[PDB]
Amino acid sequence: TPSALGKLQDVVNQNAQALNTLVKQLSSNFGAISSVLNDILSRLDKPEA
Amino acid sequence: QPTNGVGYQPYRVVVLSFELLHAPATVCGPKKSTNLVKNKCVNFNFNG
Repeated sequence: TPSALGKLQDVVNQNAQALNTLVKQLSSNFGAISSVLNDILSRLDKPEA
Repeated sequence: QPTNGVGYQPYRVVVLSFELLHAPATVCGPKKSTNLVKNKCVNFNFNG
């Protein structure tokens, strides 16, 4: 059965999926024009940027 | 009129639009090239 060793598997996907939802949260725009550094560097001059 | 003044003065230009960093890099504005050094911190440049 896979029902045993459930909570150690659960804390492995809690740690791994928490790290991975930290990594995909860098695709989130946060009210800017983009989440990308390079778009914000290239599209704007520095006092507007 | 030829004597239009402030608030009635006319405009003559061909108006256009462009949307940028949403396009393939067919023809883009230049910078000075170097060689392909590996295992060293360099500058990569492709569409700014």
